[PDB]
This record gives sequence, C-alpha cells and structure tokens, in this order.
Amino acid sequence: GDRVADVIESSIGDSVSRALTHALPAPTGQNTQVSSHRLDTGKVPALQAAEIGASSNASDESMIETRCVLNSHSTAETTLDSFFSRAGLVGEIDLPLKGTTNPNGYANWDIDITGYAQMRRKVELFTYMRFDAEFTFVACTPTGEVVPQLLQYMFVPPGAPKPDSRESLAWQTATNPSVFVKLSDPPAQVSVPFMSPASAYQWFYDGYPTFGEHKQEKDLEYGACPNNMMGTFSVRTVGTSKSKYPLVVRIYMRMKHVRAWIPRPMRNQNYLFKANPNYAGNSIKPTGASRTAITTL
Amino acid sequence: GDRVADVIESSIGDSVSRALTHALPAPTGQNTQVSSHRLDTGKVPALQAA
Amino acid sequence: SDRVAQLTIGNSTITTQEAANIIVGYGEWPSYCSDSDATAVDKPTRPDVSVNRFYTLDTKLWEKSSKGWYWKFPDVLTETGVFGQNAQFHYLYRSGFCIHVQCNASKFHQGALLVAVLPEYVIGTVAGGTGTEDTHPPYKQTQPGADGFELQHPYVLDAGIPISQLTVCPHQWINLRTNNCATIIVPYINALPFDSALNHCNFGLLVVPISPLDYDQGATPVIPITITLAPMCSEFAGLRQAVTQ
Amino acid sequence: SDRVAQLTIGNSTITTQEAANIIVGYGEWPSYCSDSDATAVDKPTRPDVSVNRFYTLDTKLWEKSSKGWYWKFPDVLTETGVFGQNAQFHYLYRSGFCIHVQCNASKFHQGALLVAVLPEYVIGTVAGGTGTEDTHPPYKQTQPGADGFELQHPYVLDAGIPISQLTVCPHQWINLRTNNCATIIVPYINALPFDSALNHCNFGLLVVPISPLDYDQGATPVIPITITLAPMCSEFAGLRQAVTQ
Amino acid sequence: SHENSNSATEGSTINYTTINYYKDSYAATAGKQSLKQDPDKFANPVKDIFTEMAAPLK
Amino acid sequence: SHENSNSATEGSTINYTTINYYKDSYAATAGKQSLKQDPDKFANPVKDIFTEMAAPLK
Ligand SMILES: CCO/N=C/c1ccc(OCC[C@@H](C)CCN2CCN(c3ccncc3)C2=O)cc1
Ligand SMILES: [Cl-]
Ligand SMILES: [Cl-]
Repeated sequence: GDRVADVIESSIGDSVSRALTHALPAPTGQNTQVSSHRLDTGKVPALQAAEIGASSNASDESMIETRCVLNSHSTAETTLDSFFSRAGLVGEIDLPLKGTTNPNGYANWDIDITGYAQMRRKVELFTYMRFDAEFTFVACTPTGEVVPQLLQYMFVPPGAPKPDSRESLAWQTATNPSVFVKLSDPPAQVSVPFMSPASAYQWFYDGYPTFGEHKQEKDLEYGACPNNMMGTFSVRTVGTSKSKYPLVVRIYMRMKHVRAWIPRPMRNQNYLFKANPNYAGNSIKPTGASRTAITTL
Repeated sequence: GDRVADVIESSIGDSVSRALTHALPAPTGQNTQVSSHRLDTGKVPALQAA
Repeated sequence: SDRVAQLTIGNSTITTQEAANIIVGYGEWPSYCSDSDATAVDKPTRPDVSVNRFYTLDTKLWEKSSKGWYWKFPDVLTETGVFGQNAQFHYLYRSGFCIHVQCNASKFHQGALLVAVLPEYVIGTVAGGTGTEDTHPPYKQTQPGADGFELQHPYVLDAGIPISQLTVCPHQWINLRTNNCATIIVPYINALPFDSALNHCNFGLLVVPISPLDYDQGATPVIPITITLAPMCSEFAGLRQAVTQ
Repeated sequence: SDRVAQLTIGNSTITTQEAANIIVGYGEWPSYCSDSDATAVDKPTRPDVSVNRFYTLDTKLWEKSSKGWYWKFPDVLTETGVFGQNAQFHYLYRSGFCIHVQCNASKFHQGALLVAVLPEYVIGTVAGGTGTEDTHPPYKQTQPGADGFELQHPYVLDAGIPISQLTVCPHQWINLRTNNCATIIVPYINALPFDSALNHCNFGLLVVPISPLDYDQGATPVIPITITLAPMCSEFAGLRQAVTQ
Repeated sequence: SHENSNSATEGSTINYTTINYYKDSYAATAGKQSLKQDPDKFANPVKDIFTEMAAPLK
Repeated sequence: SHENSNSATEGSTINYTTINYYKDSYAATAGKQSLKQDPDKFANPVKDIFTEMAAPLK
C-alpha cells in the first residue's frame, strides 16, 4: 500500500502522452471568406513574433479585402502513399561473362536502397519510416536485349548462408524465399512486409551499434544500425556451366502502406556514399540559383 | 438579383451617417459634487495624453 | 504574462523576465513508457526528483564571428549527477527533456540565435575536400560531451543539409531585442521504447547565430550563452555494473 | 491595446505599434449620399476596393528648422491610381478619407508635430508686404498636388489666422516620446451633396512642428514624415471624357 | 476477406480501403487513405496558444 | 465500386454508365451517355422567339 502523501499525489508512471494538437479532416483546400475594411486599434493580425517558434497565423481575410471562394482543390495527391508509392530504381546487379566483378555466374546484393539519389532524397525527408513494399525485377542483357535464360533470385536474411558460387548448396532454398523466372517472362514482382526488429526503419542513426572504445579503426560503424539491415539478395543463372549471355538486373521498389515521423531538412549537397551524409568540402554549393544583386532580378 | 457573397454582405450604399456623439440638454452650468481625499494607486485622473 | 516565466522541477527553479512562450516539441509532453509499448520485462527504476532537475552544463561566448555549436542528448549528462550514475549502471534508458538556453545583452546590442532540436543528428565529414576520401567523424565529434562542438560549415549543418530548413524542427529564436532565452520541452523520440544512453544520442541541440552579434565600442563585449537542461520522466532498466561507454 | 493598431482597407494594410488612438472628425463616419440629400439624377458609380485603399503619396524631411507643410484634398489624389481616373472622368465626386501621417525616431530624439485637418483651407498672400498690393496665390500654391507646399508664416497659417487655435479642428499630435503616427478619419464636408474633385478642395491637411526636432550629434539625423491616405465611400457621377483641370 | 493482419499500417488512425487476393494483408494494394492532417503539430507547437488578432508577445 | 471521383466528366449533366477495375475513375471505359440535345442553343438563340406560322419580321 501507499500512505505517504507525496506518493499518493505522484504522477510517476502515467503512460498517457498528453497531446497539444489533433488532426482534422481536410479533403480540400480551405475556402476564402468575404472580408471588409477593418480600421481597429487593439486588434493586429499582421504583427507576429517569430521568436516564439510558431508560423504566422495571419490569413488572407485579415490582410486584404477578400471575396468568397469555394475551394474544392483536392489534397489527396500529397498523402504519404501518393508521394512514395511510385516505383523507382534502388539497385543494379551485373552478371557479366569475362569481367572482373562477377565472372562466376552469381551475385550478392546487400539490401540497401541508398545508392540512388532520386529515391534516397525522397525517403530522407523523414527520420523514421514504416512500410511494406513491392519489388520488381527487370532483367536483360546490357543492350536491353531479351534472351532465353532462366534465373533464380533468393532472399538471404541475416544469419542464412550466402551463396559462394553458382553451384552453392544454399540454392536448395528449402526455407528462404526464392523466385525462378525467365528473361523472356515479364518482370518478376513480389510483396515484402515490414521486417525490422524495430517499430520503424530509420534513415539516420546518430550513434554506434555496440559498446566499447570507439577508436579510429571502428569509426566506420558510426551511424550503422542493424535494425536497417534486412539481409542479402542473391541472383544466379540456373546451371552448372557458365551462361552464354551477360546480364543486368535492375531492382525497383514501390513502397505502400506508409507511415513516417519527424521531418528533416532536405539534402542540398551531392551524395557521395551510401552509409553516410559525407559531402564534398571544397565544393559546398548554395541550395539554389544566385544573382548579382539583392535589388535586381 | 444578387447571388455572389461579397455583394450580399456589402456595405456599399448605406446613407446612415453613424455618429459617435449626441447632444444633451444643458440649460445651466454643471453643478459641483462633494468630493474627498482619494489616495489610490491605479486611478489617475490628472494624467492625460494630449 | 507570456514574457515572464518560472520553471520549477526537482530542487531547481529558473526565472526569466523576457521569454517568448514555450515550445512543446511535436506537440506532445514527455510520458513514461506504457505497458503496451514496453518489451523488456524487468521493473524499471524511476528516481524522479534526484534526476529530473535542471543541470546547468556549459557556457560559450558569442562573438561577432561565432559559427554556432551543437550538443548531444543524452550524451551531455552521461557523466553528471545522479542522472549520469543511473545512465551508467543501466543498459536501458528513456526520458524527455526541458531545455533552456540563456543569453541576455542590452537594449543596444543586436543579433539572433536559432535554437533547435534535431532528432538523430548524424554528423558527416568533408570527405577529404574532394569527396574521394570516405572519412568518418571521430568519437570526440559525434559525442562531444558537455563541452559541445563548434560547427565547421553551418550552412549545411556539417551533414549536407540546409540550415535554412532547420525550422521544420522544434525551435525558438533568441533575438536580443526581444527575448533572452529559449525553452523547448522534448518528449522521448526513438523507434524503440527504451535504448542505450551511451551508444545512442536521440537528438542534438543546435544554437546557431543567423543574424551576427553586434554592438558599439564600449558596450560589454562578453556575451555568454548558457545551456541548462532537465530530464523529464526518466526511466531506467537492465541493471548491472557501471559502464562509461 | 490602444498604442497598437492595424488599418486594413482595399488590398492595403497599415500597422503601428506606437499609436495614440484614432480621431473621427466631428464625431462621424464617412457615409454614402442619401436619396434625400442627393440632387443629381444619374446613377453613381462606386468603384469600392479599386479606389478606397491606402495611397502613400509623399515624404518630407523634418529638420531642426522646418516650418511645416500642407496638402489639399482631394487635390493630392487627382492624378493617382484608379481613384484619379474616376476623379477625371466624372464631373461629380464625394468621399471621406482616412489619413495616416507617419514619423518615427528614437527614444533619444524629441519634438512634436501638430497634424490637423482644416476644411475649406483658403490661402492668402502677404499682400506686397505693406498690404497695399491685392496679390493672390498662384494655382501651384492653392493646389500644390502630391508634393504639398511649405508654409511661409506658420504662426498665421498663411491665411491670417492663429495656428494656436488650429486644435479646434480634428487633429492629433506626433510627440516623438509617445507615438510615431497620427490617424484621422474624415467624413465628406461641404454644403453640397457632391462637387468637383478638380475645382474644389474640401479640406487641407496641415503637419506643423510646434516643438522643434532635436537630438545629439551622432543620432540618425534624417527623420522622414510620410503621408498615407485612403478615400472612403467614394462616389462619382456625371460621366464624360477625362479632364485634368 | 478473412486474412492475416500483417500490414505495416495495421492499427493506424487513417482508414485504408484496399484490394487483396492473398492470406497476407501486406500483399494488398496501397489503396486510398483518410485525408486528415494536423499542421499545428509542426507549425504551432506552443504551450500557450495566441490568437491571430492579439499581440503574440504581451 | 468506391473509388476516386477524378473523371473528366465528374459533375456532368449527362449520366454515364461505365466499367472500371482501378481506384481512379478516369481509368474507366467510355460507356454510354445520356441522349439529350439542345439545338436551339446554336440554331435559334433569338431573344424574342417567333412561331413557325408567323411572319418573322413584324
Ligand atoms: C524471392 C526473393 O524475393 N525477395 C525480394 C526482396 C526484396 C526486398 C527485400 O527487403 C527489402 C527491404 C528494404 C525495403 C529495406 C530498405 N531500407 C530500410 C532502411 N534502410 C536503410 C539503409 C541505409 N541506412 C539506413 C537505413 C534501407 O535501405 C527482401 C526480399
Ligand atoms: Cl556529478
Ligand atoms: Cl497611377
């Protein structure tokens, strides 16, 4: 039991996150109301105090005489799903014949979509994101040609054996999900759930993944968070002999059922690496176009 | 007829000259009322803003 | 009646006679983790008053040429008071914060500081200048401790992002002709119910002069900026021996 | 709450944080001419928003030796904006006005301007100095246009009348230690329901320093006085070709 | 359709309307969602809110 | 079918009958429309209409 007053009247423990604001429906843009000339002392909408940290609450109606306008412009196209549920390139896998990279008939792709600017800049607008996704795999030769080749794609989650060759025992794929398809067939396409161990993936992790002294050698792990590492995507020509043709697989991702939290300033310097926000120091450019003077267009 | 909102709610045309003051009768000079010492903070008749 | 305020929590009280309201980050107050969101099974410890109080950690000098600084939470308190001890003895930690940046001058000084909070504030390097070197920021820079760290390139917040858009984050301004402090309440922000106070900095505090300090020869030239902050609804779990990193 | 104000009319808005209330000339608001007072039979045109708005016409510099100036209504707007056009195309015109004289300084400057409105402000000449010459003021002086005209002998308002009694007219003062603007609403004043905006100036605006401007070497010496005004309830009738005078 | 509730948006304030042919909910289309929005969360997160006609600092 | 009302003819006097399989209405077939027509709009837009048996100019 609890008998001492400070304990009874304590707030220690309420899990109810009291919120100052709530969402209202807004299918269309706000209408404009008729307004007239106001010559008052005391009331002053135009004057603000930006130091407070809130945006101006001054409206059209109070700054000029307005007419009535019934605004039925839709706000549907700016929802997260409308913005993100458009498939874009996030990975390329090369399977050349007599080359340097993969002359063995197979390839392992670390599942990381940060190798392409377009898609990357979009998702990096938010800090945390939770979503399902539709992946489409387009394959063809380097000339965009289609040939009668059978391929096998396999998802190798963290902990599963990564194939070390075109003939690796791992391709038995008894538990991992695999897809067999011909280049002649249409692009393979599957749905992928939200697989993180966290409640959301995060494009930014200001921290280290483990304890201990964080000496120079291990500074490569700064910002690396396992909750964002979903695994490996392996592909191979299905055979015991080298394929007769060189191949390329372009991976497209289309997010769906999206939720995001914490907006961030949008990237304004060229991207350099997948794992970090490093930018070219001798080449810091302004965010946009510049002009000769502040008094001339 | 008038259908557009700004026209309905318009003031264009009122001939009524709204006045801030009106005349009261005053046949004689104003009387003087008894008054006592006031030592208040807040109330300040003597101070003006010409 | 909005320019005057008092913040009392624990055995500490702050006063200001030139405030500009209070910001409550993302519109919500700090709160303890519910039994639904929680996942770890051990009963947490909630020290309350011994740790949820105002700690005044550091003072910087504002100069006509200052670039701006940043501090990281909870990195700043990990070695201070009873809060620090709990952060070290426990694996798991979570709390909110009440931040109060102070900076007063005179009615003849001018200048404006942008005080903001940026969740998951990852730092980048200039990549060897040419962008061909894959360098990484050292521990001393990602977790600067109480001393904070000075920004190298404010325009891009040392992370390839425009400071012009930093206002999309909870923030206030300290415009010397208007107020002498900023106050921001921040709730726990993370994709997990609890986390390590040591390996993960939930957010960063940025204090950057957007409008340079100025005054005439003869006015006090030493204008300090002091950082005071208080954890809120601190919870700790996963007890063991003390660990500093 | 009386020192702060906002005037919005048309597509124009004025703000002030150091006002001293608002004067409504002779205690009554501008209003359109009633069907009883009217005499001309043609249906008038009432442009509304395109002409009843704030026009900022002129700026003068206040100096330790300035004498004071005057402007005439509606002469000041006859060649400006849509209002001017209507004044030119129509024989008949009538309207009220909202006048807002602006002049700010610093808490270290001093001085007081008397801002008044004088109906039927007829100008006189010094009659050859001896009073034996029956001279008359030239068009440029009776209707100075937007540039206004400087008073020759303020004490007698260039018309043989004491400025000491000018306060018997709608007015306000701009006392630098108190306010930085004067606002006066004026209704149509005339012995006829409508009249020519060209041949007749219903009233004059006078801005005269009664207490001379002063300050110490080193304070901004350029102290402007800007005149902004807005017609109210403008009505025009008797359309024909445009005429400038 | 009686399937598995494994969509990323299961238990979300915004009501979705989708199509699906598999036992797993995340395989469904993106569909249409509710058009609610809360600007104040980011544009006006002040403790004591001020009115449009008042002087923000008093 | 509960979809988006983004067809070019949404809010049109002529009643359409169409088929569709997507959430967006404009993806629908052309269908059949109402057979109303108003010739007079172009062939007889006179202010004061005259009868067939009368002398048009009187
Ligand atoms: C039969 C084989 O078919 N399987 C296809 C497949 C496709 C995608 C799969 O997982 C995709 C997971 C991605 C949506 C995760 C992308 N993310 C999550 C956050 N993140 C990231 C990257 C770099 N820094 C921080 C976060 C990412 O790159 C798994 C299998
Ligand atoms: Cl200590
Ligand atoms: Cl013009």
